[PDB]
Amino acid sequence: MSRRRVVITGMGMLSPLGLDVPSSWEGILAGRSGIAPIEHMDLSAYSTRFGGSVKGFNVEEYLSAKEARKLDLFIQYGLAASFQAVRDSGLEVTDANRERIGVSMGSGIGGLTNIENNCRSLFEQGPRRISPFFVPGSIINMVSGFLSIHLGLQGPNYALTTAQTTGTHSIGMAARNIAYGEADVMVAGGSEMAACGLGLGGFGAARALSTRNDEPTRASRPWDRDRDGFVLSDGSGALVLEELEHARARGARIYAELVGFGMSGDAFHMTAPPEDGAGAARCMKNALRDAGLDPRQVDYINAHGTSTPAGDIAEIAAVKSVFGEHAHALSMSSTKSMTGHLLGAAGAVEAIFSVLALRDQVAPPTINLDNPDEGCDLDLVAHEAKPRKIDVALSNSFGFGGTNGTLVFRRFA
Amino acid sequence: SRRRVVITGMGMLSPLGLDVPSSWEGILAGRSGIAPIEHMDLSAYSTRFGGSVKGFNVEEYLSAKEARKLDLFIQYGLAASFQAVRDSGLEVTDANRERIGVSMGSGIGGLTNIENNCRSLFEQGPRRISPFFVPGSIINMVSGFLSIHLGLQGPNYALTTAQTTGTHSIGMAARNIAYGEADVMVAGGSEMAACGLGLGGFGAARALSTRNDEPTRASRPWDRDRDGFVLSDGSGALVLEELEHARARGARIYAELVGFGMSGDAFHMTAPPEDGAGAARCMKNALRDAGLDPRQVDYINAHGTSTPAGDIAEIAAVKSVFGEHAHALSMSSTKSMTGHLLGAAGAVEAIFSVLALRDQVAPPTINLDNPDEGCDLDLVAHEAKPRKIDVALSNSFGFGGTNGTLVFRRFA
Ligand SMILES: COc1ccc(C(=O)O)cc1NC(C)=O
Ligand SMILES: COc1ccc(C(=O)O)cc1NC(C)=O
Repeated sequence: MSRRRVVITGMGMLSPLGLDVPSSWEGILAGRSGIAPIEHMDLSAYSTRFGGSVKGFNVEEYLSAKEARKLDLFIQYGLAASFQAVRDSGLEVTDANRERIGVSMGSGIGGLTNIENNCRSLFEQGPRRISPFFVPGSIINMVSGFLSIHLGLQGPNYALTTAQTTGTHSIGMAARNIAYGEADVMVAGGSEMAACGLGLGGFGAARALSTRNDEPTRASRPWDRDRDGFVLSDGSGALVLEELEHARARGARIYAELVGFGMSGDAFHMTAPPEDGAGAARCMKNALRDAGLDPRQVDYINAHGTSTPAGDIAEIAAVKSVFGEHAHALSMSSTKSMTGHLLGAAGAVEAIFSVLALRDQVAPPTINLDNPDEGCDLDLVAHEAKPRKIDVALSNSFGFGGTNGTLVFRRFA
Repeated sequence: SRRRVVITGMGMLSPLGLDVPSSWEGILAGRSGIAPIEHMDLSAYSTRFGGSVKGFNVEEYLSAKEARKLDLFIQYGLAASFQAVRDSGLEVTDANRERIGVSMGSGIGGLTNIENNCRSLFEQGPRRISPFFVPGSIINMVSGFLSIHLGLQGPNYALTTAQTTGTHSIGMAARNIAYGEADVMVAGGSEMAACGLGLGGFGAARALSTRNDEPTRASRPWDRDRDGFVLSDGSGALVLEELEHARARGARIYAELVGFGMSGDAFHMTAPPEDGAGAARCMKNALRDAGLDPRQVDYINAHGTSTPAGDIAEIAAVKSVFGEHAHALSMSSTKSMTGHLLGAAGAVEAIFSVLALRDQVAPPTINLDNPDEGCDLDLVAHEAKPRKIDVALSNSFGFGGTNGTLVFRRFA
């Protein structure tokens, strides 16, 4: 069948700013920080002792305590966001459509907490103390697996793992499944909970994390002169993607249309982008061509914008290269300024922020942008939300391995 | 409407060999790759054997320094990928590098590296975690390192669908090409889950054969004495290529990838429905995708893991999809010889399905001494069977009820 149009009919989230989308979005537009000293473990030996935790999450709003005890937090978070998105869509799963509804919920590293805890059991006690649920409760594809089991989804069932690009790729490839007729509805996005010893210690050993322990809410400062690495955050984003005529037929509320998806590889370096952002540029131009757009139609870019020295300026270079003089008319912000870096879920929550930027015609701020670095001379929406016309919003993710993804969303009549 | 996709190169590490021809020579000889695990102390574990990759030399592929940055599963995935590209004869240029991508996945990923780094963390604190822990353990680093090494700028991703990973990776890469998003993709999977956590975790679930006294007899798909799967290591990669692109450069074509199916069971986390309803839907989706009648299938490479419920559910599914024809096709499980490579099982079994087409021979199901009740199909017991094969199907099923089927055809 011919390439079908794809719209967003349902969204769900857990973030450091809230336990759902409206709470998170209120935080985003008020310039609130989700970052705080981490409370759930003793980090005295760590060079980074803060991050974006999901605060007051109650898994018993979604699942029995008995089922939840078997699941890594990243699965709990992905199911919470997925259940919220499906309820938000209004979609009724039936025998007539269950084969046409799939799931692609990814993660950058999955059940690292559970693996850490089972490793402790293995090393201190022995293999007879490993949980029987260790494998199905830890491996990445089990957000998609448990969601299909709980809702009866018999469509394509899979998981992407493209590091910090996961959520963006998960949504774009799910959109491709619908576009090509493999599904009519997909639940897509990502979830992450890497806030354990191995996560904080592992990113710390790479010197990838901000060490601004004295001022955690000021640590995430994309494009600021004094940025010193990303802020590790937890949570999940899920969207219901639906073929347009399917959405119209059932009277679905449509938030936006997903018109463009771009992928590329930097083919440069395992953990750094090229300074010129050539890979980001190729990815954005792929996405824009896919969407059949004039680059001047882009009003808002939700940047990857992780608050790394090399990453932030490569993304400015890429936006300058793709958009030329128009780079000075669009608004570009990093919501990671507020949320920190949700890794495999970053692209999922940022896709939702991009859709809400279209719904509410507002560019979220880049908070903490006190001293824009050399060359950082675009409208980066410093400090405060900017009400403006937004017809087309782009969301960028880049990942270790030089894997790049871009989603293009537009207002739907 | 869509472009045709062919296989122009293959690469493999398995418990039967360090490349495709050595592995395939074992497959057709009925050789087992299973033995007691040597690389760790398994005294406290209920399973002490599995399929190790024997004699792998990463320095054929990477510098020692680069290899020290990567988990074994990434090393294995890169080995198979570099073999597959070399086997294809593909030349990457400035003219085509944005049209060549990679989808290499893993089921469990960097469990060995996570174990080693956790040992350091618990014994000495976080100052002893490797700087390369994150980039050297994450599942997308096969695709990432491969794209950096060869200058591939096309679609760069990784799938992770547990034991379905290799099958899904290959199919979704085939879709990328079919629909014009790439002209060449390197696809498949890798796995090295023989650490404490892999044998311990699958063992805690009572998923593994505990036949420690006879490791080469443990993997016995459809046999009445089967008692769970055998955990194996390795990798498979295929070069998938748009047909016009392959012809233009005079590529050697092994087979055409004509059909890909996916389905969810939506049933249970670790058990299929008894009637294999999800496997049936998946195989039908694959045959509808290919425009084939079930009667055109000659060979099925089963998922066939040697579990009680899983092996029977796959027989039920084949009987439902193929009706009378179920008794005319040949179906075997190469896991009888290789064990279960988890995320790489679908990748190596795709390659074995492609070679069944090249060589007109159904690989055996070894150890099938006493077929269980209802296991009355042609399961190619004990010995390789020369036979006509125009169409071969390869099934994978995974935790979460995630299913994949690939359909390959002789290319004329
Ligand atoms: C390819 O490079 C990267 C990809 C992703 C991230 C991230 O934190 O999301 C960071 C990097 N690297 C730098 C130095 O920013
Ligand atoms: C949906 O259930 C499964 C999926 C995959 C496997 C496997 O070993 O690859 C095993 C099972 N389950 C049983 C008991 O065979």
